[PDB]
Amino acid sequence: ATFEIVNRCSYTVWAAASKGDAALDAGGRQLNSGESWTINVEPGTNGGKIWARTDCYFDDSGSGICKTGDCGGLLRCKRFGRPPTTLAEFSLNQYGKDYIDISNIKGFNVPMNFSPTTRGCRGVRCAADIVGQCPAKLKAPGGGCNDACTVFQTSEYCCTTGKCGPTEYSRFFKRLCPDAFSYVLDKPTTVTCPGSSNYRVTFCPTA
Repeated sequence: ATFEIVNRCSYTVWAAASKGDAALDAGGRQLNSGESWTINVEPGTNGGKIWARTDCYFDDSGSGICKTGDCGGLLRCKRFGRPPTTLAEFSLNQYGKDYIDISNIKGFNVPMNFSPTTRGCRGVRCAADIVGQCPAKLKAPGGGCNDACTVFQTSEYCCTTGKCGPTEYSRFFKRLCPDAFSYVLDKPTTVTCPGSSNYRVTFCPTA
């Protein structure tokens, strides 16, 4: 499956793609304002994620750090990134269908649109100014808006017992972005697409 990653932000971002225990395609790459990077993800990929990283510095070997979404200090991500990270999430070819969503469960750093480039389903988007409107206690000094689990580490925010409800903090993310997961047990906003669909992830979609 092809995923065209486009940076419409006025600032540079370092795209990342991983399934948690391995990179997807090259795993990561710099995207200056306006640049597009197309990656290929193997059919059947389960639990894949794509996100943007901001304010990164990498040496010649591809090692360094980013203020948001850092994945073990590597340019080419092999693991998931450090919150806050707005997440484009997908599981492909799961019993004949593709499943996609956007999640704020791990916080929000950059606005995003995640849409199919093929027929059969609709896209999802979270492009509100969550960082600007972020509740004081969730603001990340390093940049972005942290999710409450990251900040407070409680069973309720992290849904560790599998029994949690919405919270004042999750409701904030849900208010700004109704179409993205605001907490673990949020009413699903996952979209079902035809198996083997192709997609486009656009950072800063409304610009």
